[PDB]
Order: sequence, then structure tokens, then C-alpha cells
Amino acid sequence: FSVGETTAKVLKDEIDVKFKDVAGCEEAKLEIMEFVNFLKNPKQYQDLGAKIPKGAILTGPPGTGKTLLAKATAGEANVPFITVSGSEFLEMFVGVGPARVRDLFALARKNAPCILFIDQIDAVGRKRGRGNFGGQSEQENTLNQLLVEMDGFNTTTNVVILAGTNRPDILDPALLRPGRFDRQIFIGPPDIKGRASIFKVHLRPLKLDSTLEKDKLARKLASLTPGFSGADVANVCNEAALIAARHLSDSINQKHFEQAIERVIGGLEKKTQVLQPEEKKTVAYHQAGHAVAGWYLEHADPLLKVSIIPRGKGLGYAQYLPKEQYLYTKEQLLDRMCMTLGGRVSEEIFFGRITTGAQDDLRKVTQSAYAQIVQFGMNEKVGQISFDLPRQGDMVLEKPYSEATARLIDDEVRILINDAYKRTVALLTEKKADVEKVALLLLEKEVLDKNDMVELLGPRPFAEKSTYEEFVEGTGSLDEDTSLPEGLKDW
Amino acid sequence: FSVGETTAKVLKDEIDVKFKDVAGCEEAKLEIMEFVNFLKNPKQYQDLGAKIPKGAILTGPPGTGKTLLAKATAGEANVPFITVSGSEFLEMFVGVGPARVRDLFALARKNAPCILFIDQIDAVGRKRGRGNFGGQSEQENTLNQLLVEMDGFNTTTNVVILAGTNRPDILDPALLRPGRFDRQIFIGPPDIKGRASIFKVHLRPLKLDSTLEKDKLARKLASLTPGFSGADVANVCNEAALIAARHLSDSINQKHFEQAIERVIGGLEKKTQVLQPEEKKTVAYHQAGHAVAGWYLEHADPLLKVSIIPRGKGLGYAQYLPKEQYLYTKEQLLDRMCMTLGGRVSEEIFFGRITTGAQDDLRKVTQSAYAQIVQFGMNEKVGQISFDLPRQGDMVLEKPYSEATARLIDDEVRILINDAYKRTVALLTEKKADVEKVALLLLEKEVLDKNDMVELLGPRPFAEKSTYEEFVEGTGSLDEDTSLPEGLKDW
Amino acid sequence: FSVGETTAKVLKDEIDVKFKDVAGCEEAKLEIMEFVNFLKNPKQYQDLGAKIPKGAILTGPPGTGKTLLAKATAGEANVPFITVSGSEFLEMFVGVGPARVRDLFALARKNAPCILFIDQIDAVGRKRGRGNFGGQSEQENTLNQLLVEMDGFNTTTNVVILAGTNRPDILDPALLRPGRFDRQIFIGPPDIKGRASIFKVHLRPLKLDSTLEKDKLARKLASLTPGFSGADVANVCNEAALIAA
Amino acid sequence: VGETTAKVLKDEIDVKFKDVAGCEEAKLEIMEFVNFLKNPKQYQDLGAKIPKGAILTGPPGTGKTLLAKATAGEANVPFITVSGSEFLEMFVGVGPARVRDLFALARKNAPCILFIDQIDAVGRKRGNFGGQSEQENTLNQLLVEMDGFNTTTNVVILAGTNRPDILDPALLRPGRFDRQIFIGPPDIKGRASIFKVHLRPLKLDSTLEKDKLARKLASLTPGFSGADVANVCNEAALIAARHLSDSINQKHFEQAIERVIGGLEKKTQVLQPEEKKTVAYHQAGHAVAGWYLEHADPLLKVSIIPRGKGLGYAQYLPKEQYLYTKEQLLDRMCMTLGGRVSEEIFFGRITTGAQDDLRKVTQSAYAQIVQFGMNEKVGQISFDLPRQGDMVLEKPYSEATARLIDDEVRILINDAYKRTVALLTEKKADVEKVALLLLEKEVLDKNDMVELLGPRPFAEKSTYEEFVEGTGSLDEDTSLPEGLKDW
Amino acid sequence: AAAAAAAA
Amino acid sequence: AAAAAAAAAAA
Amino acid sequence: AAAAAAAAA
Amino acid sequence: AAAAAAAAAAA
Ligand SMILES: Nc1ncnc2c1ncn2[C@@H]1O[C@H](COP(=O)(O)OP(=O)(O)NP(=O)(O)O)[C@@H](O)[C@H]1O
Ligand SMILES: Nc1ncnc2c1ncn2[C@@H]1O[C@H](COP(=O)(O)OP(=O)(O)NP(=O)(O)O)[C@@H](O)[C@H]1O
Ligand SMILES: Nc1ncnc2c1ncn2[C@@H]1O[C@H](COP(=O)(O)OP(=O)(O)NP(=O)(O)O)[C@@H](O)[C@H]1O
Ligand SMILES: Nc1ncnc2c1ncn2[C@@H]1O[C@H](COP(=O)(O)OP(=O)(O)O)[C@@H](O)[C@H]1O
Ligand SMILES: [Mg+2]
Ligand SMILES: [Mg+2]
Ligand SMILES: [Mg+2]
Ligand SMILES: [Zn+2]
Ligand SMILES: [Zn+2]
Ligand SMILES: [Zn+2]
Repeated sequence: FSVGETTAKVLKDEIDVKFKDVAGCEEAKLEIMEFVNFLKNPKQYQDLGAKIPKGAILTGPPGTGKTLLAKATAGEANVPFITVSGSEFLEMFVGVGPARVRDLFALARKNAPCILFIDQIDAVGRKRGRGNFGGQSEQENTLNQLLVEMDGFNTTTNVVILAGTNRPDILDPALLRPGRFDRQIFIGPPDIKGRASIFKVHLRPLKLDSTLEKDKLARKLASLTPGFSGADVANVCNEAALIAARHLSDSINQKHFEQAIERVIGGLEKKTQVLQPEEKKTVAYHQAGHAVAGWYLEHADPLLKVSIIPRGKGLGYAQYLPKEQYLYTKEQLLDRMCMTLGGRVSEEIFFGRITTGAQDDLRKVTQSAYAQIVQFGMNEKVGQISFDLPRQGDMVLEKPYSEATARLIDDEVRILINDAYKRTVALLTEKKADVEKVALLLLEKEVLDKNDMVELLGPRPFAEKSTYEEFVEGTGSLDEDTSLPEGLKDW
Repeated sequence: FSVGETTAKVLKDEIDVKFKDVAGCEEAKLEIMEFVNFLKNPKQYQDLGAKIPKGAILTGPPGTGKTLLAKATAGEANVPFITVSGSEFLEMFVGVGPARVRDLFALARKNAPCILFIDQIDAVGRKRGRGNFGGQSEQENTLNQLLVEMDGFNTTTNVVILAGTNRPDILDPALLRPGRFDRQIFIGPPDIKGRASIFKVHLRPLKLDSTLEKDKLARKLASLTPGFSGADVANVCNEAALIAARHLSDSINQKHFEQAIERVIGGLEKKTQVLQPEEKKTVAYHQAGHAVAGWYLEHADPLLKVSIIPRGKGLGYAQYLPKEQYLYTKEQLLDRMCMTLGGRVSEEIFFGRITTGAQDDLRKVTQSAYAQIVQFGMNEKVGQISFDLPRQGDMVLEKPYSEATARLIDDEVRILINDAYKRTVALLTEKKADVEKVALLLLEKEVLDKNDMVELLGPRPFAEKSTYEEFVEGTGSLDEDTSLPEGLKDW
Repeated sequence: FSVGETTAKVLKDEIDVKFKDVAGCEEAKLEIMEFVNFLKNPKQYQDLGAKIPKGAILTGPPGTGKTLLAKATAGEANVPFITVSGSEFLEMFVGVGPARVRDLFALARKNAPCILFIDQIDAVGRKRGRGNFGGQSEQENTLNQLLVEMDGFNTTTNVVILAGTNRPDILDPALLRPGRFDRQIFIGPPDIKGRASIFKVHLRPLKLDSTLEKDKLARKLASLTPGFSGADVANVCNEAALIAA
Repeated sequence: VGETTAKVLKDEIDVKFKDVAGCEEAKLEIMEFVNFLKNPKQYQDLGAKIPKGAILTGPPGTGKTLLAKATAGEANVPFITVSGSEFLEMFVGVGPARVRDLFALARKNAPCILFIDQIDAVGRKRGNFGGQSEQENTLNQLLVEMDGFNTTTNVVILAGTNRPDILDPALLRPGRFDRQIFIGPPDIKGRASIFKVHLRPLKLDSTLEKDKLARKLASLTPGFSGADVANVCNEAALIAARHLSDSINQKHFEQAIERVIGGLEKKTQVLQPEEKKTVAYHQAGHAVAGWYLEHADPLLKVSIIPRGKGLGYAQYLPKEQYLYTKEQLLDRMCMTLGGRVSEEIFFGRITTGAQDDLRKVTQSAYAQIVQFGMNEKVGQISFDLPRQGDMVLEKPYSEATARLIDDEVRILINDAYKRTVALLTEKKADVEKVALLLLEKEVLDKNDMVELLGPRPFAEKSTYEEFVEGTGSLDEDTSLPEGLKDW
Repeated sequence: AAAAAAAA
Repeated sequence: AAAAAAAAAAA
Repeated sequence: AAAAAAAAA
Repeated sequence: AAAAAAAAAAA
């Protein structure tokens, strides 16, 4: 019967995504261009005896441009290109699966120099288990067919097998070997020089003011977006136009991008405030505790917008600028705990009445006091011992140590938080006038600029860095260098 | 072969739900009116270069208007509208999950500016786990096929992919990313300004009295129905017409509304299930303990009506007006516990015997004492540590802390409740005569309103707010502004 | 395949169960005759601007006459009556549960003014949680398909979604919200005023002694049967029919 | 359907027996299989039943398919190949019918090799449902015609899979797949012969000899299979023509090794001048600690240029051995703790770096206490310790034992910790030298360590010619027996 | 909590 | 654990 | 955490 | 593969 078709389209549509659209992942797009550089100019490589590399895996967190980097190859390489998804092989029969990979490559041999792309390969790339559940056997037959066809008998050349997944750890080591997938490319979330070039790709079809050059704005916008990815930048460019045209404006201001950031980080800003003046006053004194403690602690994040207008599932928010770091020390993690506890401390100093509104502040202080002790080794008494924590979605099934150790751990979380708590109480009790100044201004303007904090408290007394040019002081290059090697100068 | 089609329905019935039928949440409407305003006025959005957003997720508690806000989207938009559920994809075989997602996007992209709705996406969008049982195998092949169709090579423009869910936290981060679901919309339960405009939607088909006006009545019913959802207001408006039609009345009275608020909260009201004369003497002393302790405590709820007639799973019944407030303090939770324990206290002062009737009064006190100590930070000995406390339908596997902490918690719950118990025993002995006044009328007149408890106990010695205009007047708007922006002026 | 259909039989025959045969639930028969009073006289309710409630739930201990009170709701309005159990959904395969909810409501609309009774709904109506156990995620699929077919798109009118249960505490908040189950009705065990009336329903086919009055005997057997359920009283009048036989 | 989807291939494949080169004791036993087809006399002189074939087993990337390619080219007999997954079809009755057509194809080309790659797609544990009964009748069809070769004189059937455990024991009876040629990962003698195959088609530098380099590349690459060796010889050619270089030099091979196990050498990453100073002082603490412990692995390359999931790395030369003493495990704990110690001496602050260092300190010390007998107080016990990632069900020992275990692991780690703090404080100026040279060069080799610290004070082993003196042959040998005079 | 009672 | 059958079709 | 908050009831 | 001994990221 005619269920033997590969359901893979030989991509004939001219995709208009060149390699100039794929920014950020600079050293990852170089190793995809060498697939194109080989098929277009084989003389540079065949004079050194270099065979064609067989394939590649594109790994990374989701939303990083490992499908977009495959879209660039379709629109640039002049070879035939076909696409297929990793969950298209299995259907409701026994032969289908293995009889569908065999016609994926028999199609890919009729197109002799072609490149094929398997998206979400972890649907048929799962590691083979023992004699087990009956649905697992059909996945192993489809995988074992895929392994023979990529490296074995009747394995042709000139077929580059690109592949993409975001769970490479569940993959079979028979796929991960060279000869099947010669390169494993990890496309991680880019840094600030990478995000600044992803803004340059997507600010390009917008319409900015007579001011706001698209080059200097991309440096500003990557500063305000720490920790984003290749697709989180794509909404901030997009949804700032949908805010610019909701108010029926002619060109996108800078004030429309910041309302596109805070919508994605925060949530729906509710227009009708509903709180009574005795419970808007409590949220105001609470959000001033996040403001002032974050303002007077070194290693705390810079402040952008304290607002008691309800947003998302909260009654207020703080809008910090998280320092895009890779190594947290012990004192940097304490001043997040001494800041996240800062809201309840300001309630307790002014009112004397703890509330239930600090529930999400305490869950953060809990999880950043267990990960320091169990997961990290920040505690002298437990020791230099690291474990694995169960996540929130993960379910706590059995604790992997003794209850006499868990008695020791919980006695040390309680000392760690109380040391973080007494520091904040001894911080907001001499700055009691400064918390008073912030939250009274919150009860009229209902938001605060960072400039409003400067007009009220003064300059922040710590070595604060906020702009792009003072985040990229260290590398000394000021821009993501898209310089090509000498064998890659056909682009 | 036979199994595999998408079983979707390109709906042809003109849905009579407009955006005016959705109230309470303009901040969620406005980000879904931007999808229809794109499909009616593309020139406004494309003069700034704005692409269409590729979809949106609708999160929230049950009964907040998430399927209704998708019905309104099929109302005004002049495009076809395709509807599937989440659970429609998996059926009994392997591969028929991903083979049915592809046929969904076959029918979707066949219509060019279509809008697609996946109701209850938790059946498919469940997070991809590691190596486990084979039931998670064919679910993740259906999720990965979805993620290829949302953002891949076979991804055309102007196909809006809406979806609604109750459980956001179990969803896959690859599914909730920008590019798959650009907008993340949380529709919470409505506030009091939000609720009065939901009454205006559902007081619209009713035949009320000639005295009652639909604007003043919608404000009154929102003040009498605190904490309700959006689908509760539709039930109070429905059953007040059904109560009015049992009594053969020509028009719906306000008294017919107050019998519908009581029927939804309380349950069925058994008048014929009689008790013994030594049982009614016990139930009346139990319910007078809830009445008098709720009367003389400050932060307790204002009382509406106390009955001794059997209502549902219960011999007595009390009817309270819960204060709509978002920040419970430590005293406002003790006074809710001292009111709930007042039933056992009163039948122990008068009789000496304690019954099994205070079982459900003790399950509320227990759950409100773990929540202060474990989940909030309301305790000194445990510390300011927050844990995810398991619900009633959550079979707990193992505690997230030690055993010497669980010994520390259950000691502090005993100290907490026995301080709430002694505070109520000291209350209903100072007010011992007033409890006897209330229950002797309860044996004569089986219900007591608020007015005939003013006739017994005088006015309540605390300021109590009771009307809409008193619940709202601190803010300064008095209504919910449905003021659409400049670029949305087509509605 | 034969696995996949809803296996719910349609009692489109005129059911001989009336509200005359249900006793002890006088305050709960009034909430359920409103569903029948809507289907007989819609004009009485639509002048005020009322709608039918979409379905009611029947909580209480087993044997208190929930199916008997549901067959009386169909036998008055001459509507078809579709029986299904809450344990008939959990087939050992995957996705057969949602495949039988979609077939149940398709049968509930081919017969359009019908009254649907889902017996023991707490087997597939248990509260949805996180990754508890292997096989628990199939109940959550069957529950989410039940949520869509009741209050969502493809929602019909003139169906009464009745459902009996014993443990309403373990039910999902998404089922118990108004819109799915508009009326929550508790049917407790009968007291002695309650089940003396239940004897009079079942003593009238029997031939008694010439000295025993049915007004007197049903008062006395209700004293000699404390704490029985409604189904037990129906066996006391049936076991003694066997003993006399 | 019924189509056998096999290909009678007689093509002049460029795979010879000179292309296998390192599985030599596994090489002669397939030369014996060619001897069965060409000479049915000298194996029937002693009344020996000629076996039907072997199953090529081993880790992936080793040679269990290439050695079947070399049989097709070297032996003049025709060759037919399938995979195991090509047999199961939609219709019931095709799977146990293609195996007729495969074994009937082997009769029309009668003296033949017949290779079934990935045989674990057919050979499985039998069982039930009709989908499991299909591969039951397919595997039974394989066993019937395997035994039915008594009429023919010469049909040999090879097989190759990387999972011999899942195979049905009905395949392993006499008269069937008798031998199990285990093709395993080579030692450094056989691995240098693998580099000589793949240094052959390269245009190398003129100052490099293709045998002095193949011994050097086998020295720098321990634990690799036959696929990781063919990749380094291919990646270093692709690295060469990336820069339009004239010929491949030694620096290109040292990067292709560094590419495979390291990640992606990326320069565009931004790091503050304080967060490079923390990483440089970190991984000098791993470099000096492995330099001064006797049983630590010798240092190969330390860099702070980011590689995917890491800010820096320290490539080592793992001593490929089979037994670990109690102090050979102590010096690895004292080295893995070394980076965290150096952050504490130079700074006084403790980072979330060395999180993956502290995992290895835990999962060694747990395995050392629990599932060996390395502790006197816990005793001579061994427990099936559940691996990380899998769920832990219930402990096989008491809570009082788990209190005793977790109090001794804490003693074991602090004994590894105090030894490193005593090491990297006496040697404090030497960690200062190694780190500041990483702070300006960002990559250090072992040659940069010898020029900075002097020679390592221990009788180390790094050269290939001192790796080989344990046997005395001094080179890997390829010779034939006396009964194999046709190859 | 909008309802308090004496359970059976 | 729930089963997902892979149906081998008959003649 | 990019932004702290004050949660609901 | 072989020994890598990296310094991972924590962001
Ligand atoms: N480096 C980048 N530069 C520019 N745009 C990018 C980049 N990475 C992602 N995008 C945008 O993100 C979308 C595609 O993201 P992509 O990198 O393909 O994520 P993905 O991981 O492959 N999708 P998935 O496999 O489901 O996780 C498009 O809208 C791109 O414009
Ligand atoms: N904001 C609102 N305005 C008016 N009616 C509303 C509103 N919210 C809910 N309703 C009513 O509630 C009913 C059910 O809404 P619906 O959206 O279907 O439930 P839901 O909020 O989506 N929860 P669920 O669909 O079960 O996940 C609608 O038919 C309306 O009658
Ligand atoms: N001994 C060897 N000498 C040289 N190259 C080798 C050797 N073994 C493997 N290779 C290389 O690896 C390629 C394929 O090896 P192969 O035998 O397919 O590995 P494998 O053990 O079969 N892994 P698998 O596919 O799971 O069975 C060959 O084409 C060579 O490039
Ligand atoms: N109140 C009642 N009046 C008369 N008969 C009753 C009553 N309650 C129960 N019965 C008898 O018990 C049976 C009711 O079935 P039941 O076991 O109550 O269903 P469920 O287990 O779903 O509640 C009927 O046969 C009926 O004769
Ligand atoms: Mg992708
Ligand atoms: Mg819905
Ligand atoms: Mg192989
Ligand atoms: Zn009570
Ligand atoms: Zn807060
Ligand atoms: Zn390290």
C-alpha cells in the first residue's frame, strides 16, 4: 500500500533568509557555511584531501535560531534542499517508520549534492532500551534504519544531514558518533553583543522617528534586555510596533519599545486599579522596600520602574535590570536575598503587620537558600558537597541523602535566611526616611522612572553600569565582529 | 489510513458573541482585538512594518472568560475560524498524534487568514520529560510535531493560533516561547468594578421590576457577590430568573437575587429533614457561636444570615459577606480562625459535651494554620521560609523538608490553634448571655437576618462597608472604563 | 475499531419511572423538576428571560436513589435517557478516554432534547495534578475532553448533564464551576420521615395481612430499619416477598 | 509486499583489509570465514562442524561495519547486505517471507558473505500482542533457514550490532551464530594504526612524517574509537582550508582534537575583566593540583576561551587503566577540588563556578564509600547505587547506615579538601604564574607548563614510546598465521 | 470562606 | 502505564 | 528574576 | 570523548 512516502517536501520556494539575517550565533553560523562553502567551491578542500562532512546537530535552548540557521542555508546554498520533521516517521503500522526513512534518503539520492534537514530529531532519536514496552520497539526500528542509512552500505556522499533538537541528552550515542553527525553545534542564547546584532536584523523593517537611528537604538535595546534569546528580541521589535499603532502614531518612539519589554517580562498592566487606600498604601510601602534595598546594596540589580499599578498576577512590580553574569559569588547571592526580603521588612517597620502579599518573595528566598547549600557548596558545615535539586515541575519522590543530613540542611537554611533578614532590617531602619520618600511618590504617579529615583535619593553610590558601551568595556571591540575567514569570503 | 484526519470543524454558524458581551477584562480583550484589527485594517499595522502575531495563549482559573473571549473573536473577525480540543490528537495508536496535528495545519493554512483555537492545550502541551514510561512517548511526538508546525519551514504567515488553558505551569517552554505563542494572556477572576460590568452583560436579557434599574442593580449585585468568577455572575443572573419563575412572578425582584446568591454558596436547603429537639438545641448553640463571635470580632466577615435548617452537607448554615481584599495580615487571619472555632466553643460552654459537627470547622482551621506557617512566613520558629503546600487533590509523595522541621511545624500549629481556641473561650464567656439570646430566637425563628440581629445585639461596634459606592470610592473612577484607544476605534 | 465507541445504551423507550416513585427527597425533587418544567413549558420561563441550567450534579452516599431520581427526570419529559458509568471511560490504551467522551456527546445530540446521566463521575473527574503516577495522565486527558464538550465551542442546548457521585471532594474545580454543573444537589440518607415514605412506594405492590395498615406498617418498618439506604428498603420489601413465596 | 530490498553488490569498494588496522585479533577470525568458503577441506579434516557465522559486537564507532565492507572487497566472493529493520512490513506475512527471499538470494550467488547490520531490530526477546508476534515469527524464520544450510556446502552469514544483550539466546546455539567476535575500542598500539589509514589521503606539511605523527596523535587521543580518529583527520583538514592554508600542520590536528571534546571555540563572547580573572585563577588551580599529585592524570591543555556549556576547560590525558586504588581516587578528588580552592586563596570569595567540580567530588565519594569497600567504618559492603537522573525508589539500607554513610563522605571530602588547601598554599606562587599566562594567552599546553614549572616531579608517561614499553614489542604488529596463506 | 455550618 | 498499540495490518 | 512582585490573596 | 573538566555557567 502507498504509505511508504517520506512526506518530505523538496523545498522549491525561494526562502528570502540570507546569512545576514542570522545574527548572534557567529561561530555557529561559520560551521554551517562550510557545508555551503564545500558544495559551492570544492577545490579549496579537495586539494587538502578533506572529505565532505556528513552532518550536523543544532542544539540549544528553544528560540535560538537553529531552524532559522537552517532557513539561511536553504536560501543561500544553490543545492536542492529538503525538509522533514522528526515525528513524521512513525504512523499506525509496523513497517512505517523504517520504510519511511528508506525513502527519505532515496529521494535525497535523486538530488545528488542535496542537503536535508530533520527538525526535532529527538522524536525518533531516543536511546534504545531493553526488552520493554511495546510502543518502544517501533521507535528503535526507525532509529536502527536511520543509523544504517547514514553510515553503512549504500551510503552515498554529498548528502549533508542537518538536524536540530533541544534535548540532545536523550539521544542515542549511535547517532552522536562521528560518521553520522560529525559536528554537534550548540547554539546557546547570545550575549549582549549578540543581542545587539539581533536587534539590527529586526529593527530594519520598522519605521522609527526622524531621530532614533537603527544602529544606536540596537545598542540601547540590548542593554534593556538581559538574558533574552534570539526570539525574545523578535517580539520586542514586533510588539513595540503594535503599541505604536494602537495609539495611532506615525513612527515608533523609544517609549514604545520599553512598553514592549515590560509587557513580556511583566504582564497585562491593568487600567482600573481596585485596591482600597488602606491596601494600596500597603503595596506602596512594600514596593518601596524592593526599591530602596535594591538601591543601597552592592551587587543588587539596577532599578528601572517601580510601579504599584497591578500587572500580571501581582499587585505591583519592580522591573530590575539583571546583571548578565555567569559566576555568582556568595555575597552577590546574599544581596538578592537581602533585596527580595526587602519588601516585607518595609511592611514590618511601618505597620508592624506582616501580610500574605510577600509569598512570592519568600519562595525565591527559600529556593536561593537551598540551592546555595545543597546544590552549590556555599555552606561550611554541610561541606563541599553538591547534589541535584528537584525542580518545581519535578516531583519530590525520594531525597537522596539521610534525614540526619536533611535535618542539618534545614537548620542551615534557617540561619542563612535570618542572616539575610537581619541585614535588611538593619538596612531599612536607618533609611526609614528614604523608604518614606519613595512610596509617597508612588501614591500619585503610580510608576517611577529611574530618573525619579535620582531626583529623590540622589546618585546611586555604587559602581553602576547601565548603557551598552559600559557593559562592553572589557572586550574592547564594541560590536559583534562578523569577520569571515579567508576560505569563507564568498559571502 | 482511516484514523488520522484532524476532526476539526471550520465553524459556519455565525456566533452571536461580540466583544461587548465580554466585560471585566479590557486588558485581555484589547490584546485579542489587535488580532481582529489586523485582519480588518492591515494598512495601519503594515505602515510601521508590524508582522501579525503568530498566536496567543489564554491562561487563568476556571470560569474567567477564556473560551468566551475566543467566541467573541470568531464573532467580529471576517475570517474562518477552526476549533479543536487538546485531547483530540491522541487515539490508541502510535504516530496518530503527529499525523493529526499535520492535518490540522493542512486545513488551517488552506484558508489563508484563518484563526485556529486549541481548547485545553494541557493534553498535548505537557512538558517533555526524560526516559520514562511509554505513555509519555507518543505524547511528545505530538508536541514536537506541533512545535514544527508553529515555527518551522512549513510556517506561512497570517494564521492566528489561539489556545486556552487552566494549567500554565505544566506547559513546555518550547511551546510558550515567542514565535510559537507571542502573547501570553492571563485572565484572572474579575474585581468589583469588573464584576458590575459582567452583571450588565447578563442583566440585559432579564425582565426586572419596573422599580429596579439595570445600572444600579448591577452595582448592588457585585457588592453582594464577592470573590465570584465570571461564570458565577452568569449563574446568579440565571437562577434568579428561575427562582422568580417558581413563584409565578411577573418580574424579577431583588429578593429573588438574594435567594440565588445563597443557593449557589450554600447548597440545597432541606426543610423537611427534621432534627430531634435535643439536636436542634445543639445546632442552634453551634450556629450562635458562629454568629456572635463573627459579630464582635473586628476583622471577621460581615454576616448576612444564620440558619439552623439543614442545607447540604450540614445541619446549620451561616451566610457571610467575605471582604474583597488582597492582603491578609496576621490579625485578619486570626479573627477568621477565632470565628470558625466559635462553634465548638459555644457548645462546650453551654453543654460540656463536644460533638462531631465541628469537623468541617476544624478542617478550615487546620488548613489555615499550615498556610500561615509552611506556605506564608507568618511564624518565628520555622522562619521566613515558603514551601509549596499540597492541596486536597494532590497525593503528596514526600515532604520538601526534613522530619525535624515537620516536627517543628506541627508543634507550631498546635500552639497556633490553641491560642485561637483560648481567645474564643475568653470571648464567648464575656459574651455568654448574647449567645443565648441569638440561639433562642434560632429555635423560634429558624433563620435570622442581619436586621433582627441588630434588634438583639445593637449595631455592630465596627465600621462595616456594605454598598458598591462604598467599596469603590477610594479609587476615583466608579465604573470600568471601556475606553478603546485611538487605533482601535472600529468598535 | 470496537474499542473507541462510547458503549452507552439509549433508553429512548418511555421510562416508567416518575417522581411519584421517588420519596424522601422532597426538597431535592423540586430542584430537578425545574429541568422538566422547562422542557414542558418554555414560555413560562422565557417571559422573565430565563435559560435552562446545563446540568446538575447529585452528591451523596450510595443507594440513596440517584439513578432513580435521574430516570424520573427523563420519564416525565418523554426524552431519551443515556446511561454511562464513570469507569467505562478508562480503557487501558491511550486516548480512548477522550475518544469516548466525544462519542458520548455525539450521541447526546443525535437525540437532541435528551437528559444525559454520567454515573460515578469521580472516576474520571478526579482533580488534575502534576506527574504523580504512570497512567494518571490518561484520566487528565479524559477529564479535559469532558470540560470542552460541556462548556466551550460545539456546545448544544437542551441537554441536561446529570451526574451522580459519592465523593464530591475529589472532583476538579473545573467541573464544579457553574456552566458545566449549574446545580449542586446533595441527596443524603433518609431519616425516619424519609424512608417511611420509601416503604410506601414499595409496600403498595405487596399483598399484606388483613390486620396491617400500610399507613401503620410503613411507620413501623421504618422504626425497625434504622440507617438503611434507599436501596436497602427496596430489598426489605423484596426479600420478604421471596420469604412469603 | 515481499520485496527483499537487498543489493547484490560486486562494486570495487575502496575498503581493503589495510583499512581496518587495529582490530587485528578480530581480523583473523573473519579471514577464517573467507577460509571456510575457499577451503572446505582443512576444517573437515578433523571432523569439525564449520560454523555458520559470528555476530560483530562492540561500542558504536569501532569497526563492526567497516570490517564487513573489507570482507566484500578482499574476498572475491559476492556480497549481499541488509539491515535488520528492513524486514518488518505493514502486512502480516511479509516479515517471515522476506527472510526466504534474502536466503534464497544467497543461494543464487552461492559462496557468499551475507551481512545483517543492526541485527537487534530482528533478534529480540520473544513474548502477546500481534505487533510483537510479528517479529516472533520473523525471528523464527531466521532460525529455521539458518539451520537449513545442511543441503548447501558454503553459505556464511555475518552480523553486526552494538547491543548483544537484547539478542535472543536461540540465535546463539551450535549450528547457528556460534562465535561472537567482540570488536572493542583499541588501545594505543592499534589506535596509531588507525591514524595511519586516515593520515593517508591528507596533504600534510612537509616537515611531518605520517608515522611519527600517527603515534603522536594516538598519544593525545585516549579512549577514542575508530570513528573519533577518522573525524580528527577530517576536521583538521577542514580547519586547514578554512584559513586557506597550504598544508595541514600539527597545530591543526591539536585543534581538531580540541574541537571534538571541547565544544565551539568562540571569541565573540563578552566577559568582564573581573570574570576572566576569576576563571583564570580557577583553572590554574586545576592545573597546578594535577601537576603535583602522583596519581593525577597528566595535564594536556588548559584554556579559558568558552566552549558551549563552559566558560573554560582543562583537557586532560586520562590514564586508560582498569583498576583504581584508594589513593588514585584521592588524587582525582584533590585535583577536582583544586579549582575551588584556588578561588578561595586568591580572592576569599566562593563562586557558583565549580558546581560540576563538586558533583564529581560527591559521586566519587558516594561510590567510594557505598559500592566499594574503601571505608573501614562502613565495612566491606556493596550496594546497587541508583544513578543520577533516574528515580530513587527506596534505599536498600537503614537510616542509621545513611547517617553513617553521609557522615563519612563528609570526612572523605574534607580530607581531600585539606590536602589541596595544603597543596595550593605552599605552591601559591606557582598558581599565580600559570594563571596570569592564561590571562594573556588564554590557551596553555603542556609544553607551556614545562617551560613555566619545570619538569613534573613524578615518573609520568606521556610519549607514545614510553606508553608501549610495558609489553616490549615497541610497535603494533600485523602478521598472518600459518593457516591463512591466501590473504 | 463564605459559609460555615455544622456537618453531619 | 497506558499502552499504545502499533497495529500490524492483516491481509 | 527580572522583576519582583507583590502577589495576590 | 575524553576528560573536559569545564567551568560551567550559572545565569
Ligand atoms: N540569531 C537570531 N537572529 C535573528 N533572529 C533570530 C535569531 N534566533 C532566532 N531568531 C528569530 O526567532 C525565530 C526563529 O527562532 P529559531 O532560532 O528558529 O528557534 P528554534 O529553537 O529553532 N525553534 P524551536 O526548535 O521550536 O526551539 C524567527 O522569528 C527569527 O527571526
Ligand atoms: N468577562 C465575562 N463577561 C461575561 N460573561 C462571562 C465573562 N467571563 C465568563 N463569563 C461567562 O462564563 C461562561 C463560561 O466562560 P468560559 O470562557 O467558557 O469558561 P472559561 O473562563 O474559559 N474557563 P474554562 O473554559 O473552563 O477553562 C461564559 O459563557 C459566560 O456566560
Ligand atoms: N578500525 C578502523 N580503522 C579506520 N577507520 C575506522 C575503523 N573503524 C571505524 N572506522 C571509521 O568509521 C567508519 C564507520 O565505522 P563503523 O564500522 O560503521 O562503526 P560502527 O562500529 O559500525 N558503529 P555502528 O554504525 O553503530 O555499527 C568507517 O567508514 C571509517 O571511516
Ligand atoms: N428514595 C427512594 N425511594 C424509592 N426507592 C429508592 C429510593 N432510593 C433508592 N431506591 C431504590 O434503590 C435503587 C436506586 O439505585 P441506587 O443504588 O440508589 O443508584 P446509585 O447507586 O447510583 O445511587 C432503585 O432500585 C430504587 O428502587
Ligand atoms: Mg525550531
Ligand atoms: Mg472552555
Ligand atoms: Mg555500523
Ligand atoms: Zn460550624
Ligand atoms: Zn514583593
Ligand atoms: Zn572547574
